[PDB]
Amino acid sequence: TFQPIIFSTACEQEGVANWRNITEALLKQHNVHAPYCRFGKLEGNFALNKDKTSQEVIDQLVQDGLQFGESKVTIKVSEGEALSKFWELHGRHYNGVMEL
Repeated sequence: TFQPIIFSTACEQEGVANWRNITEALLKQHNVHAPYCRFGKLEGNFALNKDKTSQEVIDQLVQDGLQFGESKVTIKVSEGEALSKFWELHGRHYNGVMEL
């Protein structure tokens, strides 16, 4: 029943990042723990806990994004209407990852 704050990511090049790498990168670089992470071909998403999400982290995430060598991955904050849309469209994906 948990609905964490959702963030979206996009890469400049394919193969620069993966769901595993992003989770490790996100943790180390921002010192935050993600309950959910999924990556597609060139883009992906991740979540953070409301208790483990701060404004300072959110500003940091968008501004600095995630660094993968010489490639940079941008981060976008999904909230409100965007968050509701994510749950509807990606609800099955979210559940599947959380179950694993």
